[PDB]
Amino acid sequence: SQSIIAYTMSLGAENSVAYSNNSIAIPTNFTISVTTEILPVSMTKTSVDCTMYICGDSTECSNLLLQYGSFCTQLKRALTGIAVEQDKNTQEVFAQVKQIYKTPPIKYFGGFNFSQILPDPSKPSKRSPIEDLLFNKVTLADAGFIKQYGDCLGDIAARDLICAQKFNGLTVLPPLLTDEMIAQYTSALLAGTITSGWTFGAGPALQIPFPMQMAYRFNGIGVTQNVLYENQKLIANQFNSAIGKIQDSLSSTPSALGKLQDVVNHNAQALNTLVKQLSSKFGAISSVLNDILSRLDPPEAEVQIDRLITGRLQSLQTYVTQQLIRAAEIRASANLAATKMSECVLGQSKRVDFCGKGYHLMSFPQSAPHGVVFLHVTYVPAQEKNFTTA
Amino acid sequence: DCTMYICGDSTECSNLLLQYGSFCTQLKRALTGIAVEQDKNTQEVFAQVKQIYKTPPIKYFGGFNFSQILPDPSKPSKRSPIEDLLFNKVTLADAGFIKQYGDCLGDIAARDLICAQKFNGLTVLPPLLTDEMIAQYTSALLAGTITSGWTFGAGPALQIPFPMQMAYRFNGIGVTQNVLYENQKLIANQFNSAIG
Amino acid sequence: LSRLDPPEAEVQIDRLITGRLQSLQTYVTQQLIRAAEIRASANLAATKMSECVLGQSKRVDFCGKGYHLMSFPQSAPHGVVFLHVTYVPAQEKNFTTA
Amino acid sequence: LSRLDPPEAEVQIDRLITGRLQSLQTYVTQQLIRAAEIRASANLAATKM
Amino acid sequence: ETKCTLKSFTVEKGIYQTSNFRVQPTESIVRFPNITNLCPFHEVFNATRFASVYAWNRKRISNCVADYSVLYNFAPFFAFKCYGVSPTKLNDLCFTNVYADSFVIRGNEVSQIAPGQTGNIADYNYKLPDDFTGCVIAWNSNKLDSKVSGNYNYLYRLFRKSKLKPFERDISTEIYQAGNKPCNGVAGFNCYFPLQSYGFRPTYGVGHQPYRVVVLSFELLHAPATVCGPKKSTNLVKNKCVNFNFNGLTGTGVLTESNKKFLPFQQFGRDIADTTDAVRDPQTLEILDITPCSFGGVSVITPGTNTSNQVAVLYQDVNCTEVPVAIHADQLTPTWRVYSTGSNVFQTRAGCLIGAEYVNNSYECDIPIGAGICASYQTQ
Amino acid sequence: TQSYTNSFTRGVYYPDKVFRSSVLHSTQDLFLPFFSNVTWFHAIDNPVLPFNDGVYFASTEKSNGIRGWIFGTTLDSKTQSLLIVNNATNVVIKVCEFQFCNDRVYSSANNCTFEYVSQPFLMDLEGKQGNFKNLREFVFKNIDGYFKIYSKHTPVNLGRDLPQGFSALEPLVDLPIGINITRFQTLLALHRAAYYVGYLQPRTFLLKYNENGTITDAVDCALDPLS
Ligand SMILES: *[C@@H]1O[C@H](CO)[C@@H](O[C@@H]2O[C@H](CO)[C@@H](O)[C@H](O)[C@H]2NC(C)=O)[C@H](O)[C@H]1NC(C)=O
Ligand SMILES: *[C@@H]1O[C@H](CO)[C@@H](O[C@@H]2O[C@H](CO)[C@@H](O)[C@H](O)[C@H]2NC(C)=O)[C@H](O)[C@H]1NC(C)=O
Ligand SMILES: *[C@@H]1O[C@H](CO)[C@@H](O[C@@H]2O[C@H](CO)[C@@H](O)[C@H](O)[C@H]2NC(C)=O)[C@H](O)[C@H]1NC(C)=O
Ligand SMILES: *[C@@H]1O[C@H](CO)[C@@H](O)[C@H](O)[C@H]1NC(C)=O
Ligand SMILES: *[C@@H]1O[C@H](CO)[C@@H](O)[C@H](O)[C@H]1NC(C)=O
Ligand SMILES: *[C@@H]1O[C@H](CO)[C@@H](O)[C@H](O)[C@H]1NC(C)=O
Ligand SMILES: *[C@@H]1O[C@H](CO)[C@@H](O)[C@H](O)[C@H]1NC(C)=O
Ligand SMILES: *[C@@H]1O[C@H](CO)[C@@H](O)[C@H](O)[C@H]1NC(C)=O
Ligand SMILES: *[C@@H]1O[C@H](CO)[C@@H](O)[C@H](O)[C@H]1NC(C)=O
Ligand SMILES: *[C@@H]1O[C@H](CO)[C@@H](O)[C@H](O)[C@H]1NC(C)=O
Ligand SMILES: *[C@@H]1O[C@H](CO)[C@@H](O)[C@H](O)[C@H]1NC(C)=O
Ligand SMILES: *[C@@H]1O[C@H](CO)[C@@H](O)[C@H](O)[C@H]1NC(C)=O
Ligand SMILES: *[C@@H]1O[C@H](CO)[C@@H](O)[C@H](O)[C@H]1NC(C)=O
Ligand SMILES: *[C@@H]1O[C@H](CO)[C@@H](O)[C@H](O)[C@H]1NC(C)=O
Ligand SMILES: *[C@@H]1O[C@H](CO)[C@@H](O)[C@H](O)[C@H]1NC(C)=O
Ligand SMILES: *[C@@H]1O[C@H](CO)[C@@H](O)[C@H](O)[C@H]1NC(C)=O
Repeated sequence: SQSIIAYTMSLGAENSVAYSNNSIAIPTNFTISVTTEILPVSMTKTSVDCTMYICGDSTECSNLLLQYGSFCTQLKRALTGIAVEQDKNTQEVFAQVKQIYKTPPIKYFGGFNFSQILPDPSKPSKRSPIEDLLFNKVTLADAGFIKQYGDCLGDIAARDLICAQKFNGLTVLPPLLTDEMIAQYTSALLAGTITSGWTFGAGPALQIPFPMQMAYRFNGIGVTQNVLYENQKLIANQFNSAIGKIQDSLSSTPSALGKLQDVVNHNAQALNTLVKQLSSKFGAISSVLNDILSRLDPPEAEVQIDRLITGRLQSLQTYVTQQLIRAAEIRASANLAATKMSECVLGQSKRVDFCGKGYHLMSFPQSAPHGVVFLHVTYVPAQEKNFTTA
Repeated sequence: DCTMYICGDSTECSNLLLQYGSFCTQLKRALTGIAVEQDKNTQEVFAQVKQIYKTPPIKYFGGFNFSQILPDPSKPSKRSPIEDLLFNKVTLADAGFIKQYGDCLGDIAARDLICAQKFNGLTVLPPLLTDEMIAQYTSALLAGTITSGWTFGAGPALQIPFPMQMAYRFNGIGVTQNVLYENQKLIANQFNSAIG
Repeated sequence: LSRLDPPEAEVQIDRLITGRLQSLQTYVTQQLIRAAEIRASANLAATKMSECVLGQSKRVDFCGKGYHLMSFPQSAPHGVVFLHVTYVPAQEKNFTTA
Repeated sequence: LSRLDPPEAEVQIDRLITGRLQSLQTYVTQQLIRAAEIRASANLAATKM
Repeated sequence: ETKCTLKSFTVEKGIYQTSNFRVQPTESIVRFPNITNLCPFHEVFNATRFASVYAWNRKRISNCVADYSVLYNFAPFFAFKCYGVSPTKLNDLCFTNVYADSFVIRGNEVSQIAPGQTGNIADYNYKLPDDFTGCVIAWNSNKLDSKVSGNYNYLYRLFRKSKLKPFERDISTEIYQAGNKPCNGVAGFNCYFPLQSYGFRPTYGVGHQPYRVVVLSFELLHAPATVCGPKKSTNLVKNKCVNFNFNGLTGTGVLTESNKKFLPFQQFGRDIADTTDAVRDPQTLEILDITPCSFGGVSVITPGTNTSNQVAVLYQDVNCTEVPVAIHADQLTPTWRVYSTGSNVFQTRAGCLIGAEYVNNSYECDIPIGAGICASYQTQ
Repeated sequence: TQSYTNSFTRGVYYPDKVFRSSVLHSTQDLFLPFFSNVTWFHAIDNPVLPFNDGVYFASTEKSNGIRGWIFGTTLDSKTQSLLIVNNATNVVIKVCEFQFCNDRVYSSANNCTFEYVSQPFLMDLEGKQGNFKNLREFVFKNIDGYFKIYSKHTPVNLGRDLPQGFSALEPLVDLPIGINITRFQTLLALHRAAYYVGYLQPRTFLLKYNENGTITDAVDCALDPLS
């Protein structure tokens, strides 16, 4: 009853419009919709040691390696530049506000319920309910700030890949901004947009009641403000439902954060291949430096050691080149997120399809491991009726 | 293909090549990633509409003549007159979806570069979207902007006569709409010449 | 070349050649990557000149901080400098609203 | 292969292998760079559309 | 060291990665099996009846202490031509088994005893595998293996249907069938005896005189060792960084007891690096784990060199509250010993800092150390 | 008589003598293909089966019926031949030029200077009952001289056609006969469901190692597109 079938893909549904000389369709209702957008911002910082990777605890191999000039100062410089760029990437996205704002003790904003996005005091980390599912659905291989050394010897069982990488000179560095003061930046950004509108992104922050700010936001898309006040309560409900079902659609889906996991997977796979490449002969007697040294006299062991050196240098240069290309891609994707934060969050955007689908009203930021998540609140038309026009 | 490119139909060279580790799984992975990215590039540009729209049977839009851009039913490929002069002025070396193998042996004359590449392990893959359903996407995009304005990019499509849409477009740049209606015919001519 | 006969100087010369070719390929590759980065940064400057200078920009934080009014271009060695003139609010007072 | 015995044909075959591997790696690297450029130019077209 | 790494006499403000620190070994140990016999080479080289090439003689060598330097006075050989192992480095290895093959040939055929050869000896008489690991020893014997009337006591195979496989013997006296008529032992026209006599005379010039050949084949693989060179065995030390020479396998590290389950035919252990992980002691038969020496990265934090000469040192990702790597004399590679600064040691999530005191105020970040920690040059 | 049966996943041995744990090592060597045809014989004569690329031998005997095996070419007094005749307590592996027996398993020795003796290969146990029909598996190969033998006794089997599951083989001895082997034969006595034969082929396997250093599973790489 089950089989494999082949077909021709369909472009989509079919629809036809009723264009006529004097006929216009006008909507009579509306919907408030909340979508989500996920953007990578940074990648993992790594460092490599040539002497330990190429010539493990050997003096003859080191003396031979000194004869190749500066083919290892260059790799170190490239990796350091990549690491510093990664540190600078997260400063532009999040550090957009000079000050730190706080929410009032009493939280009543005309009916709108911001419980799912405001920080939770009960949790020790002071993170939103929505930014706890984002932090549990992405699993980092190495955080970096672990000081793991001291237990690789006592693993007893098959040592994990991390110890194998560490013993060969490949290490991972911790980010400068801990993922506890990034959440403080997000809280400051989000607490100054629901108590002051967009005024805090230009000059001093000026307070304003939330319903009047919403009236301004409607007026900015071509609908008069009296529409909001006469339909305030209803609109609030349509917002509260919209948030209520964005958590569930993330909590039960298999993998929605597929953009923020591919980075981790790629970096881990690259390091694993770099480690596995050590057990290759490259056309020599053996792949172990302490074996060809103990079976041949010094004059003719130099040829084999040279083969190993010239294989491993290329094996490492390929890695650094691919890292440079990936870093450039991540930098572009982080510049996009910085622009999106400046335009969608600290203001209202008139560009089509930039800040979500529909007519843009608001946006809220959240932080995820190595990335950012935008909640775009937009206005969609509804039930439409035919009319005759002149 | 590494094995055919480096060590042509040889076993000793293959046995030697096995000693270099994984220097060919990596190249294959890189090329596959590039190919998948190329397939994803054309989906973002064109697949912007969920549905497929169609033009009305009677084509009178207040004087504006869209003949040079709407699809041509007479042509088998259903392509615009302008989208043909662009498909004839660019000549692809290898389309990919040709299944060329079978005639490289019978070329008799000097074999073309394609056979020389093919015999050495370099191949070209065909795109997922044929250049016959891309034109359908373009037709859907273009047929929903002259019968509904910009409304179909936000929510449901809402029809509106073309002159009123043009009046809205003028009003959006700081010129009152009464300028259009009092100079409608003239404007239409200036459009028809501009396409012509 | 002056210490070995031609048959066995070729090995040493081949070593030198195969070292220097790699030494030069690394340079050209890094140059290509840097050139791509500079091209992106130049496209941004072209857009900024078209939008800030030849018009008024409504995008937030694009053409300087505040409410954009004007922009003036200047040329520097291998680069451009923008002077953004913006309008910032000032002394504010409380009021009761309905 | 048909002019030398197996022990000393391995050196020549190794030379050929190590030349062709580099000849192919250069190609894949340039392809990656060009693909990144095309991706940027396609993102621009998506925004423009 | 910072001024040395980047070639200048002046250093700008920042943090620089200089080098790594390692812990040096303090002792060396050697462990070889418990054997004392002296297995005979004098019964191979010193003989009278060296066998024919087509039926070559093979002898197997077992538990003994081999010494490949007392066999230089057994034959006028000028030198050993060796393929897998250098002849000099033969007294420091342990092999599972050794095989000695002896025969006698002509001079100009001596070049045929080598991997990947072809001829009348490497095809139908004696073949060596392409991956041979061992040595050959050939020397002239014209004084003994020659006669005025000829020496018709050595024979060699001349005709065979197919080439031999390596290390294969083919003693058989059949009648070759080279032609059409299936001869039944007549050995007449187009049917020859496969073995040819190999007569020798003292008058023949070099290259036509007998040469006595003996080849030694070793087994340099992973298995219990049986034939070893004459090196003494020291004691065993654990939980201390040392140099080890376990049965010809040399290295450095820390040796500790093991929980692994080596089977009786197992002898070594490996992780996914093609490097050894656990070793079985030759005289104790207990499993030992090998762990690399303590190492780490060192960074130097300095203000501008035109402001002050003071620095701070960051040890990257170490527990210096427990691993301060304080040494005496020669036990560690960076030899400056910046330690003993009093209450000026800090433990950061990115490692630990020596030479800077932690204040409990907050300032703008000047020099990024990491994990939300910065450092700066300030007044008191 | 004789018939054909399926081998399922059966006949995997340890490629080398290195301890490994929690890995997915892949080895190319002589192995018995998965889901192949093994010839099951009966006894109540004793055909001289061909030998090539090694042989996998399986038997399910009550106590003992099989003494040993004979190797060589033409099995006569003109070429050298092996003898692995077993004993109550020993093994008489030797290489010689035996002449015949046509039923001691030889008449005379012509040019014979090789012998070897060690512990017996066959080991059996019973839980005070003969229902513990232990299945004995052996693998023989002749790569570059150096006769390799692997073996394993699995007493957990009950036996109807062939066990279903997975198991491994451990080496016994390596020894330099240095002869040409083409034919094969079995030696078995009389009395007062077993003897399955299969052939090995050069194949690539991917083996999965346990946390205790044992081999738990293996996948062939020339059987299916999925494999
Ligand atoms: C516009 O749409 C909303 C939502 O669909 C309508 O509100 C619903 O009204 C019905 C009947 O009054 C109730 O049963 C639903 O519970 C309402 N939904 C919500 C979310 O409160 C609203 O009536 C529509 N407006 C018009 C003019 O039809
Ligand atoms: C704002 O939203 C929160 C979250 O949905 C509401 O809190 C929930 O209220 C329901 C109904 O009483 C309870 O069943 C849930 O257990 C509550 N969850 C949490 C996390 O408190 C809250 O009632 C809403 N209104 C406010 C805060 O005024
Ligand atoms: C719309 O434009 C088309 C294309 O220019 C016009 O069709 C042409 O009309 C001229 C004048 O009669 C002919 O000489 C051409 O041969 C026509 N070309 C084609 C391709 O049909 C058309 O008349 C214009 N007006 C409409 C369609 O109402
Ligand atoms: C619209 O008006 C034009 C011009 O009179 C006419 O040709 C066309 O048929 C009209 N449309 C419909 C649907 O009748
Ligand atoms: C580092 O030292 C602290 C303090 O003793 C200890 O709690 C922690 O477990 C240590 N970490 C490691 C990896 O040894
Ligand atoms: C408007 O009229 C057209 C033609 O009669 C019809 O197809 C369309 O459904 C109508 N619109 C609505 C909202 O009913
Ligand atoms: C492929 O087969 C079809 C059907 O016979 C034939 O028309 C076509 O010419 C073939 N193509 C090639 C390249 O041989
Ligand atoms: C407005 O009133 C609040 C509360 O009394 C006060 O904190 C704030 O400073 C006032 N604003 C100004 C500009 O004085
Ligand atoms: C073997 O050694 C003995 C004693 O040293 C000596 O008399 C004899 O000549 C030697 N044999 C040969 C063939 O050198
Ligand atoms: C073994 O004997 C067979 C049969 O005569 C023959 O085909 C084969 O070549 C022989 N093997 C060797 C290595 O000579
Ligand atoms: C080594 O052999 C000698 C002689 O039999 C014995 O006395 C000694 O105990 C042995 N040592 C070890 C460690 O087996
Ligand atoms: C100073 O910092 C220490 C560090 O934990 C803290 O215990 C102490 O309370 C702080 N004192 C003041 C006055 O800030
Ligand atoms: C075994 O041989 C029979 C023929 O007797 C054949 O039908 C069957 O397919 C073979 N088994 C396999 C697995 O190929
Ligand atoms: C079998 O073993 C016994 C004792 O081990 C011995 O006396 C007897 O000779 C052996 N027989 C054979 C045929 O090996
Ligand atoms: C085998 O032994 C017989 C008996 O003396 C002898 O004639 C023959 O030469 C021997 N053959 C070999 C190869 O030793
Ligand atoms: C390994 O052996 C231990 C006995 O110490 C046992 O508990 C464990 O289950 C074994 N591992 C597996 C995978 O069965």
